[PDB]
Amino acid sequence: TVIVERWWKVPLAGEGRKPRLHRRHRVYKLVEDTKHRPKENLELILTQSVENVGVRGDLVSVKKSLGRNRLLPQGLAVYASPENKKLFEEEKLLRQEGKLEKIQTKAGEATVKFLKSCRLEVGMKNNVKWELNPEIVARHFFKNLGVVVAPHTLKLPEEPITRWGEYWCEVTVNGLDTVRVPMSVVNFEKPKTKRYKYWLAQ
Amino acid sequence: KSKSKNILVRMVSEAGTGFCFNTKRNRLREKLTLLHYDPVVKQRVLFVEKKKIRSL
Amino acid sequence: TPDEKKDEIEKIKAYPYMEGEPEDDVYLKRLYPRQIYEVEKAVHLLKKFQILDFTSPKQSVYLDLTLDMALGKKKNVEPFTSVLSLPYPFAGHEIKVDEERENFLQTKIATLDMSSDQIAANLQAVINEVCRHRPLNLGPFVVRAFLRSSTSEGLLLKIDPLLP
Amino acid sequence: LGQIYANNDKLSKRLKKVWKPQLFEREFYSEILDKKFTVTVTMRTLDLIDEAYGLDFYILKTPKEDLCSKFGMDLKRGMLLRLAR
RNA sequence: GCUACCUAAGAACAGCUAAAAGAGCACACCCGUCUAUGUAGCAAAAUAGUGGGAAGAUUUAUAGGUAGAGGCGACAAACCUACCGAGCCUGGUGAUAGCUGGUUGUCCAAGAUAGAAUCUUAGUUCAACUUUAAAUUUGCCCACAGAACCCUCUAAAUCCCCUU
RNA sequence: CCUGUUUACCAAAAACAUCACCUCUAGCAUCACCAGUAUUAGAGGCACCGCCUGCCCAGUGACACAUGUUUAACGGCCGCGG
RNA sequence: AAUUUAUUAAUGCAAACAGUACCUAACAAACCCACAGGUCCUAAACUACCAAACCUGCAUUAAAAAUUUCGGUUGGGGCGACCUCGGAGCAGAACCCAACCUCCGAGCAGUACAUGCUAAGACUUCACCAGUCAAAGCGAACUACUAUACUCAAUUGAUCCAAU
RNA sequence: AGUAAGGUCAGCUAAAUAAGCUAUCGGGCCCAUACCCCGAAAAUGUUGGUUAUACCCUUCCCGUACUACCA
Ligand SMILES: [K+]
Ligand SMILES: [K+]
Ligand SMILES: [K+]
Ligand SMILES: [K+]
Ligand SMILES: [K+]
Ligand SMILES: [K+]
Ligand SMILES: [Mg+2]
Ligand SMILES: [Mg+2]
Ligand SMILES: [Mg+2]
Ligand SMILES: [Mg+2]
Ligand SMILES: [Mg+2]
Ligand SMILES: [Mg+2]
Ligand SMILES: [Mg+2]
Ligand SMILES: [Mg+2]
Ligand SMILES: [Mg+2]
Ligand SMILES: [Mg+2]
Ligand SMILES: [Mg+2]
Ligand SMILES: [Mg+2]
Ligand SMILES: [Mg+2]
Ligand SMILES: [Mg+2]
Ligand SMILES: [Mg+2]
Ligand SMILES: [Mg+2]
Ligand SMILES: [Mg+2]
Ligand SMILES: [Mg+2]
Ligand SMILES: [Mg+2]
Ligand SMILES: [Mg+2]
Ligand SMILES: [Mg+2]
Ligand SMILES: [Mg+2]
Ligand SMILES: [Mg+2]
Ligand SMILES: [Mg+2]
Ligand SMILES: [Mg+2]
Ligand SMILES: [Mg+2]
Ligand SMILES: [Mg+2]
Ligand SMILES: [Mg+2]
Ligand SMILES: [Mg+2]
Ligand SMILES: [Mg+2]
Ligand SMILES: [Mg+2]
Ligand SMILES: [Mg+2]
Ligand SMILES: [Mg+2]
Ligand SMILES: [Mg+2]
Ligand SMILES: [Mg+2]
Ligand SMILES: [Mg+2]
Ligand SMILES: [Mg+2]
Ligand SMILES: [Mg+2]
Ligand SMILES: [Mg+2]
Ligand SMILES: [Mg+2]
Ligand SMILES: [Mg+2]
Ligand SMILES: [Mg+2]
Repeated sequence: TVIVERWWKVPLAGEGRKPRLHRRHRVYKLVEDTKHRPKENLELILTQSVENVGVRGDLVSVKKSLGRNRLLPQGLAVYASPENKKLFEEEKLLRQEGKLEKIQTKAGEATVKFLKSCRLEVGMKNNVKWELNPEIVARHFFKNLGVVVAPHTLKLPEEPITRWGEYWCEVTVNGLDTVRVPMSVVNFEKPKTKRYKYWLAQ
Repeated sequence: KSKSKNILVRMVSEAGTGFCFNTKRNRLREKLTLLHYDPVVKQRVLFVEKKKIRSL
Repeated sequence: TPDEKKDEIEKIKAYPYMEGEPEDDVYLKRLYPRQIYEVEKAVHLLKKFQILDFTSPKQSVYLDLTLDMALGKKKNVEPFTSVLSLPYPFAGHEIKVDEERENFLQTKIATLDMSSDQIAANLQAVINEVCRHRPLNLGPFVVRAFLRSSTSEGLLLKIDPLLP
Repeated sequence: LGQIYANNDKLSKRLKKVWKPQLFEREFYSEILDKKFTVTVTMRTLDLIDEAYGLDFYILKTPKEDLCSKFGMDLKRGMLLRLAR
């Protein structure tokens, strides 16, 4: 929106009288064009689960381009009106009372999606005898896969591992979604050595 | 116009009264420190050159 | 003030960080900012990673400090090397400077088997030692701290209380 | 439709200047009419609809002097007729 | 509806030479070189004679197109309804003009005036002069005394000035 | 050069146009150019033909970018003493 | 020539619009391990590229234009010269007095830092604007200082406006 | 008739510590000349004024340059 103001002062017209406009009052100076203002986010309430925005019932502030073109037209989100806000607020209150969420927070859904398609390389050093426990396994998630996993959430196959091979790890997110990820026990290599041998050569 | 030998400078009182007067000095000499009468204190006090006004 | 150097210092200050573990028990490191701050917990965690990633008990903890060794005035300061012996030297040590002058320094602090209190005391001496080049209060000198062992990743130490 | 001074100086020439809104083509769905319309709108129209929480609210809430569109008033009559009947 | 150029579809060009022709001679036809006449004329561009072209970039009838901040132009600043350095009509418009012309009954009276500023010396504004009314008091003419040294004209005079 | 054209109403000419020659721009379609396609089309100079069109890119302009290029573009093409 | 980019075109940013890429350089000196490799002497932290044109806004460079003007004096105008200020002659003695008349100069410099403030009465470049001289008084200086509105001829520029 | 501008080694240019080049003189080179090599010498048009001078101003003189138009 183009906003302009008159160079010349318009004489007062009084109560119930239209102002008298001379031809010099047509002279305008640009005050501000609103298209150059910084863009503001749009407040919406999600109805479905989005890959990165969030899940149903979450107040998300997204770009106006994203909300007006993708979320609103496809029904993924609705306006955060006071009526809509109260509805979803009551919805989550009933879900808490009924213990029927099983939907995960904004971060939890992304973790599950990553954990569905991933493989962990548990580098174990050959020289020193090693026994795999959920505390050790969760360490490799932070290093290799970059996932912070609570030690208690991990469920090892309960068979002690002292030899290199293939196993499975069960990962549970928020006590709701249980993900069984592949496990590959390979001889440990230093990351500076490993990156030189494979990434640099190929 | 190309010639330039003197400049016009402002002398400000050292008494802190804010009284100032303009004087003419040679461009190639050091800043002036003159004993000039200050109306606010009603006695002669030291004045120190602060800023050049123009070129004479 | 070079544009590239000032922007990088602006960007590192703008890196998000959070206190404490998130509500989710299992979460990606990409989804949440850094969480581990305490030096005492960092030393314990570095020893913990030694047990989990089976390695030698004694490890050189090469602390990396993202020190703002510039932007005192419009003219940035120049690198030097202030040598001060630590209260608990590992078995005067020079404070090296980056070849690329990217304002990060790699200096060994203490062995892994050393007690956390001794390691923390050594860290405090280094903080005063590195700031000795430009002890002026006009501009900040420390931005981020990353305490890493030889076989572990760094942790964003909460160095702000330890700055004075 | 107005006049401007060159370099914003009143001692310079007085030139003719016309400011035109940036027009965009957008598709809007009306819940009451159960139909989608391809309507030429500006960025301001999107903000007003967003502040009204929907096209249907925006058409009904906006007065005639603020809509500034015969099509907008025609949309209002269609929605009002369905609600009335 | 003139003219400039263009569009659609028409028309005209005898005879002779050569027979090939933006070829020659030469009617119709087109043009207007030279001279005389004419100059309120027959004519707001003509008449008479003499000339240029006359199968071609020709001439020409009809309808249409390009419109003035423009058109069109084998550039002559051509031509665009007799007057085009850019039409015409209406309106703004009772344009403006320091410039020119004009400015209507009777009678009497006073009345000719250093300069300064000015894109100003064809004009204005302020002084000066002139006019009217009013206030109250000296105005003019002038006796001595008095008003410069430097310097070649040792000028005619002036200023001041009571008396009258 | 020629035929031709021009100031209807004081100039018909050596002026303009012209075949020829040369420079510049453009790789392309459904209203001009054109229902065309670089042996083309448009913007210009000069003026058939014949012999020729010499030297100059510092400045100006245009073009091209790393220097630069171009005069059939605007234009220019020397002194003093013996 | 001054003023302007309204217009057109090109470019840049913003607006609007698609999303897509994913950051690696050890090396055991000692030791361990049948390998493959490990331990010790760093394994941190931390991202990137392209959204087509169209439209709109704001800039920039061009093109093509628009608006307006083209000073005076002057032995006619043009050309040349001149345009403000001061001294001298013309103008011999109060003042004043011209010529594109005869001559010489000025657009500063130097010394002070009370060249502080204030105030009778006057002069005045023929108006105005502007300019000039001043007793007393206040405050200083001063009982050596031709000391009290510097020396000097001109030695310069109104209003609006801008800087503070 | 007006106006502009220039006057510098013998010559021609540059700089105003008035230099370089050629010319000039002396020597060497060469049977000889020239080239060459070494070394020397050589000037502000003039008038006066510019603190004092020079590059400046100005007097005068030679040469140069442009303009001299409209009815
Ligand atoms: K007739
Ligand atoms: K017609
Ligand atoms: K006049
Ligand atoms: K003829
Ligand atoms: K060139
Ligand atoms: K005369
Ligand atoms: Mg009223
Ligand atoms: Mg009105
Ligand atoms: Mg035809
Ligand atoms: Mg015939
Ligand atoms: Mg013929
Ligand atoms: Mg006819
Ligand atoms: Mg004809
Ligand atoms: Mg014939
Ligand atoms: Mg018409
Ligand atoms: Mg014709
Ligand atoms: Mg002509
Ligand atoms: Mg002519
Ligand atoms: Mg007519
Ligand atoms: Mg009149
Ligand atoms: Mg007039
Ligand atoms: Mg009388
Ligand atoms: Mg004036
Ligand atoms: Mg007069
Ligand atoms: Mg008298
Ligand atoms: Mg008397
Ligand atoms: Mg013919
Ligand atoms: Mg004629
Ligand atoms: Mg004709
Ligand atoms: Mg004729
Ligand atoms: Mg010709
Ligand atoms: Mg061609
Ligand atoms: Mg010609
Ligand atoms: Mg030829
Ligand atoms: Mg040639
Ligand atoms: Mg060149
Ligand atoms: Mg304009
Ligand atoms: Mg644009
Ligand atoms: Mg106007
Ligand atoms: Mg003027
Ligand atoms: Mg004139
Ligand atoms: Mg005149
Ligand atoms: Mg004359
Ligand atoms: Mg002249
Ligand atoms: Mg006298
Ligand atoms: Mg007199
Ligand atoms: Mg007077
Ligand atoms: Mg006194």
